Amino acid sequence: SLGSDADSAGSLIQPMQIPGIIMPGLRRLTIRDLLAQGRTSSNALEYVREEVFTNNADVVAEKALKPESDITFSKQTANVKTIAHWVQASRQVMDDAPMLQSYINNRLMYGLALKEEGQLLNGDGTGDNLEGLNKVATAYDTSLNATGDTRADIIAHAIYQVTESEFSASGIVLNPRDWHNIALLKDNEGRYIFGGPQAFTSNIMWGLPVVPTKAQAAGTFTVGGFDMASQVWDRMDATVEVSREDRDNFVKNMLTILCEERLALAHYRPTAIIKGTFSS
Amino acid sequence: SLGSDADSAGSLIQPMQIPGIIMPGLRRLTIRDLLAQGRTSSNALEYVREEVFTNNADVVAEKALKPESDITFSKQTANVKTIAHWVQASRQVMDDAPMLQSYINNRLMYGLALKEEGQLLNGDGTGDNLEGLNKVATAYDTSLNATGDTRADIIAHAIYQVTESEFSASGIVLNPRDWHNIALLKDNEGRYIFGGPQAFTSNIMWGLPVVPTKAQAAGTFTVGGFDMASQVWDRMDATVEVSREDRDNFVKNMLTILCEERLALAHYRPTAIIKGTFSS
Amino acid sequence: SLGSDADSAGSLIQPMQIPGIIMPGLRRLTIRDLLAQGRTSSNALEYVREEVFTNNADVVAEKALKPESDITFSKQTANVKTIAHWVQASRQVMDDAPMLQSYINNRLMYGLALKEEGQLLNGDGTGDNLEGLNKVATAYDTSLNATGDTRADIIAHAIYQVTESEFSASGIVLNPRDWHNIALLKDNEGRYIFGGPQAFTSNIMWGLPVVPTKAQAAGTFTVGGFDMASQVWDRMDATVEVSREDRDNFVKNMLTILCEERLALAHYRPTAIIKGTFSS
Amino acid sequence: SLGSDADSAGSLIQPMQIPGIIMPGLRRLTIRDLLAQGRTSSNALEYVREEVFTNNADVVAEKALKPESDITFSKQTANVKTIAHWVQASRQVMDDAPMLQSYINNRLMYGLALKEEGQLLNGDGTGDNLEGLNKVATAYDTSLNATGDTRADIIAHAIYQVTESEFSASGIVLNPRDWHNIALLKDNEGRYIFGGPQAFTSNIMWGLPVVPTKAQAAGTFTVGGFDMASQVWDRMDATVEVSREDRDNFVKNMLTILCEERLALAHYRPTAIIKGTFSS
Amino acid sequence: GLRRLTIRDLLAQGRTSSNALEYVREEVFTNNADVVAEKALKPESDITFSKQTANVKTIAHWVQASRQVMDDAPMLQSYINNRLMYGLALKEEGQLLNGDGTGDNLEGLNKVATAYDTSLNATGDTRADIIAHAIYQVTESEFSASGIVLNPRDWHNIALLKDNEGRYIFGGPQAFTSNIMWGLPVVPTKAQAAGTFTVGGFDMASQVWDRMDATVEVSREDRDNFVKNMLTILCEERLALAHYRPTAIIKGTFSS
Amino acid sequence: SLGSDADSAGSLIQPMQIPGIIMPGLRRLTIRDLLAQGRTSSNALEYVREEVFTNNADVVAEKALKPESDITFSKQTANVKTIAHWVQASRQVMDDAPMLQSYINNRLMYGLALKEEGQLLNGDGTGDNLEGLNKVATAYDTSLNATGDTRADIIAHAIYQVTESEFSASGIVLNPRDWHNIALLKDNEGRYIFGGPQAFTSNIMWGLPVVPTKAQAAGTFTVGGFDMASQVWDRMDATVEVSREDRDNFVKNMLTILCEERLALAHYRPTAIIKGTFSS
Amino acid sequence: GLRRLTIRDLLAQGRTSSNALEYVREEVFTNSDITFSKQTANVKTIAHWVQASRQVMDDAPMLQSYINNRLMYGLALKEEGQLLNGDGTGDNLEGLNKVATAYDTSLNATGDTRADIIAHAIYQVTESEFSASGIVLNPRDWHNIALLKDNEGRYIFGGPQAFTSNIMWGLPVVPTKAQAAGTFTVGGFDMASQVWDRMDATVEVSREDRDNFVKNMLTILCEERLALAHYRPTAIIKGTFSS
Repeated sequence: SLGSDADSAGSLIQPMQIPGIIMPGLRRLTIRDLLAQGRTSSNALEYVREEVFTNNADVVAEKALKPESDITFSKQTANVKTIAHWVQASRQVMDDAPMLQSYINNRLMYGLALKEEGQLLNGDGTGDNLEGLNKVATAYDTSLNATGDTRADIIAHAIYQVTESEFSASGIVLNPRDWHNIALLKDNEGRYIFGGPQAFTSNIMWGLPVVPTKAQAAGTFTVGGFDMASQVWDRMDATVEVSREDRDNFVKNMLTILCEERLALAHYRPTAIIKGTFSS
Repeated sequence: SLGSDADSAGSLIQPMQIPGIIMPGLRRLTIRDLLAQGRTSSNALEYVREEVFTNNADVVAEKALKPESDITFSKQTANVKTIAHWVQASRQVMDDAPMLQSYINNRLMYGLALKEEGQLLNGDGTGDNLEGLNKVATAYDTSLNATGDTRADIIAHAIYQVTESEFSASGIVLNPRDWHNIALLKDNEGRYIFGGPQAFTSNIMWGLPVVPTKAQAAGTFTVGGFDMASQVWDRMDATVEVSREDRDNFVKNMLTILCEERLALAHYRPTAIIKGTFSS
Repeated sequence: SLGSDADSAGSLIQPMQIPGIIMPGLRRLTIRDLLAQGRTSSNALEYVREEVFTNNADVVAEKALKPESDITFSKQTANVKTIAHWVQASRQVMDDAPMLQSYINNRLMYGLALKEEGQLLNGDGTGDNLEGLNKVATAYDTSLNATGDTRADIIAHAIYQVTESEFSASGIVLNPRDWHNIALLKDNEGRYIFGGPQAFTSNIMWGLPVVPTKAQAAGTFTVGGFDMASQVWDRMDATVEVSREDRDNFVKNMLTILCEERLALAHYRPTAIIKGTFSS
Repeated sequence: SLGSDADSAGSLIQPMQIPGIIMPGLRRLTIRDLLAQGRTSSNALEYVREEVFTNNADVVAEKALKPESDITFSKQTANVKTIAHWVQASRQVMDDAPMLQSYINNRLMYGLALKEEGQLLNGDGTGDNLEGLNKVATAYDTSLNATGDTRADIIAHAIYQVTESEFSASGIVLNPRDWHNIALLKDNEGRYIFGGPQAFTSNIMWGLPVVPTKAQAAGTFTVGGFDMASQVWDRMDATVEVSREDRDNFVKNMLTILCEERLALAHYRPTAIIKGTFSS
Repeated sequence: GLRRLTIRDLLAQGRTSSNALEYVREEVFTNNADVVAEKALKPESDITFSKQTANVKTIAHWVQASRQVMDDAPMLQSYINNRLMYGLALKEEGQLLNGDGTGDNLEGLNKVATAYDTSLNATGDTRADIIAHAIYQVTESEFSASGIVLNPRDWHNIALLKDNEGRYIFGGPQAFTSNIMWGLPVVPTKAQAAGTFTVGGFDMASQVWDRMDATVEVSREDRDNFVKNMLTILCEERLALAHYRPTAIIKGTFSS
Repeated sequence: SLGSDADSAGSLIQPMQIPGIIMPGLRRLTIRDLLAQGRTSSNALEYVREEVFTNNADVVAEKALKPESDITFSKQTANVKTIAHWVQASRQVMDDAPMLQSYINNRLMYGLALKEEGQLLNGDGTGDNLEGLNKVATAYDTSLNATGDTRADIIAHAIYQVTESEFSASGIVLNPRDWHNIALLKDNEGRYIFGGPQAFTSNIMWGLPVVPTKAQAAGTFTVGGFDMASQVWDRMDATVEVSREDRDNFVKNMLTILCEERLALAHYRPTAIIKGTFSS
Repeated sequence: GLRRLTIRDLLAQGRTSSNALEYVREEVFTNSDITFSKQTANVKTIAHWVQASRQVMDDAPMLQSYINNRLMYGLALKEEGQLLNGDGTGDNLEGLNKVATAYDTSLNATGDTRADIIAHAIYQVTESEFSASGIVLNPRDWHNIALLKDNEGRYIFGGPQAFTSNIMWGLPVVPTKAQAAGTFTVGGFDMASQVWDRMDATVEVSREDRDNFVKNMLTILCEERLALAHYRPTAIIKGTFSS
């Protein structure tokens, strides 16, 4: 018996190589594209906004004292932060596998862009963390909730609250799961609100485009006129550098790869952004 | 450690200046544009309307004396009122900030026109306050309210009460807060009345354009044929003047900025306007 | 102080006169248009109708006396009544105010034509008054009312009662308020029977044109085939002539304006008209 | 004093004559239009109609005896009955009123065809009366009624019972009032089953033409294949003859007008006609 | 046009000229195709066949009436004829649908048809809901259903189904409902017993073979006849029902 | 008696032969077409996929140590299995029935391909069996189930779970039995969400094509982006060879027919496939 | 060609082309108020089959036509029965004896003969505003009548010397066996009640029949269908010959 087992003639057949590497789910970036992309060259930004406009204009009787109106201002600061991470690899591995170099680069950019988007949306606003949209966003009005309101009614309300600043909304940010449980809403009769089982509804709600991102926490929603309520300032575009002489890399026969970026998030009109919690 | 800290070498870096002052939300003016416009150059206005038309036109018997009809007239007057306000600023701020005056000018106009619109609607009528639409408007008929009516029905009822003057309506004034809860109405099944979540309904109701304005008090509505019920008469347009010698301004090294305007609201047909209140 | 007050220099500024007199609401005249229009040069009208048709036609046995049928007739008369009214005015007022002349004319004509419509619909028939559509109209058959009928069903029933005399109905006449409450009917769900809030329903129901007129008493409705049931006969069109020699007039420098008209309403088929009362 | 009343010169005014006469509601003739029409020339008509078809057709074994099946029909006879009536009028009237006769003719023909339609539908069958559709008609199957059926369901049921004889139903005969109370049916939610308030529905039910004649008694209904099952035989068409020599007419200046007609109703397939009563 | 949707039309119509018909169908396909270990013995598959026969049966009936009525009344002559055809064709279905299969009776559909799945019945189903289930059971043979057979009585109450709202399911009173269900034609036959229903892919699962068309003949001189001055009318027909796919037909009971 | 049975002249008439054979129900092959059909020429396959991407990208303080990120890989193998079966028939049968040869071929193919599909879906994975989709697929997230969900709701949930891998779904796989009970879903009123007893609904759900095959187990269901999550590699196409000299087939006048095939199933992204159970 | 008058000849002969007929009779008359009735005359068939053998029929052409004539006569004798004593029920014709008015016994004179009774009946014919036509008797009865003598010996009817054919009181006599033994009938058949012939007496044959084909026998049949109508039931009188 001359089989193709290991302990036989099987050591003659070489398994076919599948050209290429299998990359996991490539998340579609959104948050960054929702804002204005301007670039700077300094470590901070200073914009000026009208604080308190005490308008006392009124009807004045003939030959009488007219009303006095006062205005207030403020200098708002927006610091630039830095995001980055490095990978220490074997100088040997890099030579034995050429395509690895180009791969690591494309993978470090995505890896960075993720925690970038994660900042733009949920920036703690503390020490180094950026002042993310959700930290700035004016809290949702708990009074807009009426008897028997669907989860969809809430977002509808949110959209209005944006108008309380005389500004049109741009889009809606929801966690994919929440968006899901919403499209599957039914009426007291049993029917489907968005679309019959015959076809999955498009990503639109109340005329406004919907943006489902895993970056958005579960049970948290954000609505506003992002297209011009805040803008991102690029001090330095994300780039990848490599050093052979870094530390003891020359001695351990290693290679250090770096991928960094410098961002600065400015929040012009916080009244045009709303964050809330899906009470359920 | 030569960092960018405040106590270190972080003094050479100057934050990038972002040009332009950030103006808040600009409330879209409407009430002014609704009413017919015309101007005068007098202190007041005098129009005459048919008061009491005693119509006794009846069937007359042959060889008999016919009926006598009478027509009464009245002289109605509409006084011109003045609206204004001033800002006492410092000369220091004025010279050190060039584009400031230019800003205040294009700011006081809005601040004034805001009260202008606020007057035309909720005009007190007492003293120097204008006799706004809500004061003149014939009160809503509580009798029209039937058991099981939504806020949408009430407005529909009002549109009819306007017809009792043989004049068709042309607009519906509502507080954005209320207009919202109306657009988001549901039936027993659960479906939306104005439009499914797929898209937001346009600002129209019963064939008549809806005008949502923050100038309209919450829980108050106004309907009528404004385009032919009342007319605004402008004596003097919004003007801005500055004075260096006003009072002790010369000594205190100050500068006063004034912004005034002269109006006159006439109400030809009060029966063509209605004011109401939602009881809920 | 030199103010615009009365007890001051306010005597030099004369209020601007607004050209034009403000007429009240002019009711859109109908009814007279629903009926056929003919002209006459006599003082009365005589037409003939089949009174009683005694049809005894039946099956006849061989060699037997047959049934004798009989027919009765009648001479129906429609007298010509005169409607008018006059107005006595001072020669001063008429000369000092030129436009007044032509104004009074356009007012008496309306005031006259108003009572004209008022007769055609609710004519007492008492001597001088015309026999209006309602005094003639065949009463609604209460037996048609089923359990749980809406005010809309009632009209539908009425329309049929006309067919019960082999005659097609022309239109429906109701008080504006009633027509309103009708158009705003809802089902056990909430949907609008005639039209969702999007737009107001057209003045049409059950294929027949609806005619809302303040001339129609509240709670009263009149359905029928007016186009081929009744006819209006004009002896003399509405004319307006003035004279200042009428009695005292010349010696008191007065002016008497007259506005007369001669009519005659004929009711050919009273069975084709229906009047009734809604259940409160 | 010179009026238009009797006392004065009112004698000079002669009322305007209205050319023409007013005929009452001319009922639209049907029923006989639903049946097959044929001409004859006999005093009666001996025919036959399949009563019982004993079908014994079955699978036959080879060299075996075939099944004997017979068709038993009864020999029914359709007698020729005569319908008519006459009018004894004054000769003075006939000469003074020219077109009077022409009227009476077209008037008696109507009265005749009217009581004719009354026979074809509800013919007693006793003596001189014909065997009307409702007499011959096979009773409705009460077992077809189910829990919670509407009047509309019943007719639908009947239509099926017509198929028991295997013959497509020609139409549905109902009393105008019943047909009415049917068109105005609503579902358990409110919506209109037929046309809605917007427009009246056509006289069609279950694809079959509906015939609403006052000839049909209230609460009674008839469904079947009229255009196939039964046939009308015209011995003598409806004609009108006049004679002033009849009896003692010549001696009293009288004119006797006769309107006669000879008929004969046959029923080929009685199983194809259903009659019933609406239980309320 | 009273096409009661002839039950025959639902089946393939072919002509023959012999005593009977013989077709071959695959009985048992023993499929053992499976994964095979290297250098090992493979699975042996097998196939079974059968020579299924469909006999040609004869259907007919006769009547005897006086000649003085036939040759004397011509339009009646053809009447009796056209009635015997209807009478025969009516019993024709009677076999095609409920054939005993024994003796001379044809092997009817219901006899062959695979039983209905009593488990498919869910809590709170309509009558039409069940028929829908049947349409699926037909798919257990990889064949699109072709038609639905029902008793006029049952079918009647079917088209009159209503929702908890009030409206009709098959059609608002404005117009009559056409004989169709889930896109499948429906045949109302008195031949189909009440409470019984038949569904399947008739279009290509069973075929009817006509040996002799329904013909009517008369005999002036048959036995007695000549003496009794009578006449014997005969309406015969020769059929043969073949059943290719039995799994493609369903029979059940409206448990309600 | 001269009949046509055995004991008579029935042997003279030969039964009519029906052309060819009647093949049973041929199941529709689907699964194989849902995947990528690749070609090979080896014994096995080696593809590399990124395992654990330890992304530690974060916001770094000035002049501070950066976050170290790491990446992990793996070499996944896909073995080539062999599927086949043979059938030895009598030499006689083959020569006496020419149509048989080509028939057996067509049957062995359908028989093989049938067990092929039976592997691709529910491949055990152990021994020589392939690693079928179901044994690879990620289990359905029970958490996604909300109170009051239909079977159709669950499938909708699965479609989302696919997106949780940043990949769009391709189709739905269900046992016709379960799929059936789904198309027959009704609302609280009783209407069919898909059909409505007029026409059978198409095999499409939520915009995605539905695939009902007996290959899928009862109660089990699979959803994912098949046309990209996996790939089938063919080493040897389905071929049928005939041997007459196989062992003692020469001496027994036999003939063996073989039908072999070589496959290899690869599972690139298991996260893009879901499997579950309908608890009910 | 039997030289004898037929009851068929007595009545008026006409043709028809219908299933039945709608004619009108005459009941009573109180001489006023006359009575009439719209009656029906059904066209019923009559005939009698005769079967022999083809071995004889094919071996004699002269005998062929012979039987045809022997049956035509055999038919008339049966046809005569349907006309006279016709039951008028199932497949029987509206008979004469059934429709005929009974004899008036109050017309018999004590001392007359058997023939005198016949003369009395001829008179009752006039009592209907009609003229008499003929007499129908039983051969045996009619025989005894022709052979009558008085108390002395002389012939009542008349000697063979100046004898002729079948007449009595100047009227045709039809001696039929269909007439019961001791019964008679008189009427104005010539213009009273007549017969309408739908189909004349035709003859057809068939080798295939009840047996025939297997027995080699052949069946012969003379089918004839007609209708008998009675216009004046008063113009006919049937009576019982009392003896």
